[PDB]
Amino acid sequence: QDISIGKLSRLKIWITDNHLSDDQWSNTKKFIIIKITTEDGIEGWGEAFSINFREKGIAIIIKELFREISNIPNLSIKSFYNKISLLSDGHRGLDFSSATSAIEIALWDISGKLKNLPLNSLLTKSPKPNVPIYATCWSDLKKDTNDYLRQIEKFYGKKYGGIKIYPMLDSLSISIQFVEKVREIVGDELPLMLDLAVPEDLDQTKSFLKEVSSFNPYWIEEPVDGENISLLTEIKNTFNMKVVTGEKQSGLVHFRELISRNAADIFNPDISGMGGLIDIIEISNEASNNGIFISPHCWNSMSVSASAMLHVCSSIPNSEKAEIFPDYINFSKKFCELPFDIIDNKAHINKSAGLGIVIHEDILSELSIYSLDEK
Amino acid sequence: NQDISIGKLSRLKIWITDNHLSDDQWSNTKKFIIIKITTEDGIEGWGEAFSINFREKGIAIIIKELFREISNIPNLSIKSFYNKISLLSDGHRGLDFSSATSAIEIALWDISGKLKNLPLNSLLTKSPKPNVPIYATCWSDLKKDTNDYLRQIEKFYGKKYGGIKIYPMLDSLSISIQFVEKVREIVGDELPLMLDLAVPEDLDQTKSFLKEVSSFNPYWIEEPVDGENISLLTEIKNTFNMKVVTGEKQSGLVHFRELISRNAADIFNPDISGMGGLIDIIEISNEASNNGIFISPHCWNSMSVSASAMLHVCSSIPNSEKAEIFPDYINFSKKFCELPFDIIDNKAHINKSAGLGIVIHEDILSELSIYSLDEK
Ligand SMILES: [Mg+2]
Ligand SMILES: [Mg+2]
Ligand SMILES: [Mg+2]
Repeated sequence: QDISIGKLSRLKIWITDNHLSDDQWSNTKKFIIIKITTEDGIEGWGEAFSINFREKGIAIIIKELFREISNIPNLSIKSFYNKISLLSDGHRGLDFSSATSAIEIALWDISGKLKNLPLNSLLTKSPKPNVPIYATCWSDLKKDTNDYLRQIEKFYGKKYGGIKIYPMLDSLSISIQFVEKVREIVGDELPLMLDLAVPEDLDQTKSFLKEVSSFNPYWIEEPVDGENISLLTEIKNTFNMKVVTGEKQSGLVHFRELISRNAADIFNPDISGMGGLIDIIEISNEASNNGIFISPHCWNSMSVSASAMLHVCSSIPNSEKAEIFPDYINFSKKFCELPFDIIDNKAHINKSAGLGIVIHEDILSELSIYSLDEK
Repeated sequence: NQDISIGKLSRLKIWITDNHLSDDQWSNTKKFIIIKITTEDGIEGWGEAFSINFREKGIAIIIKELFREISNIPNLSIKSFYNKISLLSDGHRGLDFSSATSAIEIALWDISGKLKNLPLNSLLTKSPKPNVPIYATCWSDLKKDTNDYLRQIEKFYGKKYGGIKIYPMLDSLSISIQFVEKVREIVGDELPLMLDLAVPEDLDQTKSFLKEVSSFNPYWIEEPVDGENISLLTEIKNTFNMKVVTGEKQSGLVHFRELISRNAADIFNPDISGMGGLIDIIEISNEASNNGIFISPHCWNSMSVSASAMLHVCSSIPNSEKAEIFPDYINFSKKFCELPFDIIDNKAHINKSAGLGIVIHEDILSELSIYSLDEK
């Protein structure tokens, strides 16, 4: 992190268009992927957590930050981090944190290349070679319950380390019947994660959690808004179930308040959304000292973001299962020779330098709706 | 009144002002982000986003994208706008986005005021206060000694504002205290003197300062700790017998509801152009009121569109505290805006024009701008 990178010379940004999967399950979100090249010709890849209607705004922020840091002759990951601290002056938000994550991730990739080390080897002496994963089952398109059940059975056959579903439906009985039907497929052994996605009615959430405990969910994600610290503590303390929060927030101070208030058991900040890897690792360590696990959120491409997450999870003692969107794999494969492979419940990651990213830029450009290249 | 039908939107203009020297060369003005939306029926509304260094163009691009999405909604209103924002954001917030939606919502309020031929405060409550108590913030980004601040504080004193806010955390505890002491000597014992600690890195310095400063009777203590560290805010509020202010760097209803739940502050100061919009500022003002908490909107923005929205909001709530002005931004803002209020001693007097009462000379605003966007 104190590795001298030198001066930055070039920035390219792609924003991919939405793409319908071959099986028609879902459309990909627009991804924001960046490549930074140093004066010495070293390339690093980054990815920003993309947010609907804000992708171009995030990309513009990245370009403005790049301009500001690009003539710093002794840039390092740490000095970038410190410059951002100064510039930001305590004004925080997800869009800004996504922009800084993309740049910082690229600097980590470059630093790996400079040391001839995979990112996980930069982070710890003895990283884990295989990373437990789980699969998220979600679509942007309207589905009926049987549509989901069919997709879930497909996931079950792949032998992922777990499956995450979104069970908050039109009514309590329908929601719990969905959970029961999923259990009919996966059995009682498989980690089954439940993403409640911040239900608007707290009483509906309380009834659901009262009714679902018999199905032994592996975790309960976002039962209330992440800034509702008091209700997270209450929920966590009322039900015996592991509470996950963090995907929609960023910055150390928020997560330190979650720790102080015993508000969650697992944090899931987005790998490309927290602000960068320095803060992901720092909160991972603090969490580990307080019995909290880290399961980075990764609603991003299965290329750059996914590699960053796998490296981080392989480097920390308190990782939980890492998030995969199987329906995003084939699209990511179009332009990226992926630096990992999935065998049953684990991803085996690159031992090559940095993030191990090999992207066919011509294809990435073909798939993009917006771009930037800037010396 | 949030149901007032606005219709389809036809045009967006955005200006981002360059930095300029403020009045009497006291500071550089920050870059401002001011927007004008024109509806299909030809009604013009003005908004302003809370601008953030290196993010100004990013914020403008977000406003532009939001505008495109909402411009074809035939039966658009403040309410349907608010609901649409809630749907598309899906709990992803942050200051930049909240600044973008503030600017658009504020413009829709201006439009709504114009459609009813009523000033905004009259849309907000039946019987608004015509006058709004204010206080002046003394802050500069230019290099000065304590002496330069003192002469500026004499100037402000002369102006008979409702209060003066200073930033007293200097090189050391005793230099910080000396500064507060000298200020109190200039302004006398009666004047509200507010202290903005600006989130000191070292909690021990903060505690030592607050222990020594209490004898100077500060009116309030602003941001003694990070606004997201609710645990520490409560600890500070519980330790000292001084009013605690927080909120300027946060947005969204949920965080402020948590602060209320936790009795974590005495006054909230979300920025008028940063909270997300007026609906949310008013909603939190009402909840705060029920809990004995006052609202003093933060306004580090132009003294044109943002200041007018702030004054209209403050005039319409029963639990307003003194409203923030940057005196050095007043004549700068006067370059392009015939301001819709007059500061008379300790109170800003709102005019009776429809909506926010904005009269802006766009060619002057353009001349002062580093960036601009014009969208159909
Ligand atoms: Mg989730
Ligand atoms: Mg604990
Ligand atoms: Mg302040």
